[PDB]
Amino acid sequence: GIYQTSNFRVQPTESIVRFPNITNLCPFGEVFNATRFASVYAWNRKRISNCVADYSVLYNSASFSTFKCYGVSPTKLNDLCFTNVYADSFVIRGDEVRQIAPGQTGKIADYNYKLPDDFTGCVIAWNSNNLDSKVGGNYNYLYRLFRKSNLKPFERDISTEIYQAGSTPCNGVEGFNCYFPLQSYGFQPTNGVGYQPYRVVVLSFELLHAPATVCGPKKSTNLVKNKCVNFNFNGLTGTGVLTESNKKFLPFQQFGRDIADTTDAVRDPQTLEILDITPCSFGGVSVITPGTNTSN
Amino acid sequence: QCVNLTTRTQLPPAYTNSFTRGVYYPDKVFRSSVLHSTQDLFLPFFSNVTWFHAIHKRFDNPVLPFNDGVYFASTEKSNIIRGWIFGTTLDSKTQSLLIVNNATNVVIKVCEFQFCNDPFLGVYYHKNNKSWMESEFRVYSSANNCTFEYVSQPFLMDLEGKQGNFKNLREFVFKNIDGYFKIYSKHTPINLVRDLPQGFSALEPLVDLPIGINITRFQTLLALSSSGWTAGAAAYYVGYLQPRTFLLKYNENGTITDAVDCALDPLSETKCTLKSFTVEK
Amino acid sequence: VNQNAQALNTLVKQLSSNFGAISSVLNDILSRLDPPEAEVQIDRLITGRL
Ligand SMILES: *[C@@H]1O[C@H](CO)[C@@H](O)[C@H](O)[C@H]1NC(C)=O
Repeated sequence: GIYQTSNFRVQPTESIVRFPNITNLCPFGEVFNATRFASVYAWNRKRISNCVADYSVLYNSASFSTFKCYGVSPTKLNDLCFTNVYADSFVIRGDEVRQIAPGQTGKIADYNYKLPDDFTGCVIAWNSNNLDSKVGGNYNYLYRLFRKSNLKPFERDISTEIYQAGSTPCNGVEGFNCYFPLQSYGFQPTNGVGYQPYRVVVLSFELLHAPATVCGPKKSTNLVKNKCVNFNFNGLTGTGVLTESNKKFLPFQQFGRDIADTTDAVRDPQTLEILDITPCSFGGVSVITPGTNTSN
Repeated sequence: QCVNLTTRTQLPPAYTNSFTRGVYYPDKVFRSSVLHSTQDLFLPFFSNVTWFHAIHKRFDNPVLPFNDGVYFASTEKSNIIRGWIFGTTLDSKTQSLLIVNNATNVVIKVCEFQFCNDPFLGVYYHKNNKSWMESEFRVYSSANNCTFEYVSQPFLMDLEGKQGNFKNLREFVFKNIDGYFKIYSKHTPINLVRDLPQGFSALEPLVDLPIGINITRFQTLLALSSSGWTAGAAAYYVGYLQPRTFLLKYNENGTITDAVDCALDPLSETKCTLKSFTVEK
Repeated sequence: VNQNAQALNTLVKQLSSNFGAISSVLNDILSRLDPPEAEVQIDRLITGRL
């Protein structure tokens, strides 16, 4: 008879990498080595873009008491490319950092800083007792206590409004159970652990859905056509045969997708030209045999 | 500096029909020869668009809301529409965005502005030198703290032109989502008199900005001693976007050529559920 | 003819669903996570496609 057996597949010959022309490094010093951090209820947000980051040196430092990532692995960040990065900086008490992770509730998670449930980023914190806490106590670090209702992720409110925990309305400035919602921490050095002031930085970079700006340090190789190769275009990984195309990408376009959500055209990030992608060959293998009682 | 100009006629609002206008490219992914169903904020077909006009007389620049987007359109000559304010208080306690396509530059600013009641730019008129020259910039008087800023390359636009019927057709779609301000636009010449053109055309994206402000109101800045002036013949139209699924048709060139508004009436809904532009008995 | 074409078409389109994972592309899960966490995601993909 004729029997079907294993399949076959052409194997890739070599690997390609194409990355942008970014040279300048990122302003991490301006974030981690700043003089002054704002209060939790007025956290500060800086936007990082158009540089070449190096997250390894951040991960290899021992200064950090907590370095936890939620949608990526800290090892891989160095070969991923991003569209924009955000840095949120503030200062909190030593034991509330637990509330900052996504999905939990409590004082801070309900009144000061809420993280979405689909968070993709990294949370960093380390205790900075001596640098800012003083025997008199740098009490300008104050947080909110009571609020109208929970605030949605990445919200912020600055106001002098007075709160009425009581039933009756309260006017003027103060009254019976008419509370000024902001309250200052008790930060001073001889205080024990768990009440020390900790500094927190949150990175909330976005993924693989738009023209990217921040890449890691991976250097580009040349371009090879008409051979099964492994390609890596700005973090888009794959395998196939590259070719010169006839599709007329408009200037704002960067990809071309399939019915099954697979890219089948691309634009080279250095020489802006359009390349087709076609997968290598595959097929079955049938063996035709007379009986083994007749011959081998 | 700014003046309260009042000499002009008073009229009630006028309403018109938006046949098949206000469809744009929702993403930056190439697609060709295919029908794709997409959900987003579009301008519904056969909708009621407000109409304002500056003719000879008529000069109305009222505060208009900005809810979940705006489809602005202008049929115009001589480049009279030039500016846009956007803000939530407009009064010195919150930042406001300014876009100005003035004669020399294209300026974009995000500043702690302070405007007044009648902000506007204005060009004098044909004073025997064969040119209209910018002499009026009475928009704002205070600017405290301003984060973003941008001045594009210098240039010179036309400030003259005489014809009874407009040929400049500008469409713009303005969106503000994820703290990002998106501007889509398109230019076209058409032979129209006093209404909105009937036809179909898509809007390629033009700009994104990472601004991050809260906008609830906006106001146009039109091109014009303290009173007495002449209006350029121009009409401009306002409509508002809503969340509504569409079925889009890409041809070989990946060029959007038709759309189906997928809740307009039962026939459109059946076209959606079959994913075709033609249905059989 | 029509019935066969239709069935085959829907089979192909079912490759772009999540089934609850973080992404419908297998190479993004591999190139973003490390093994012990990537397994929990790849497993949902396998169940749905099977
Ligand atoms: C990127 O750098 C290369 C030099 O290695 C240069 O030839 C190319 O033109 C650059 N492309 C862009 C877009 O800057």
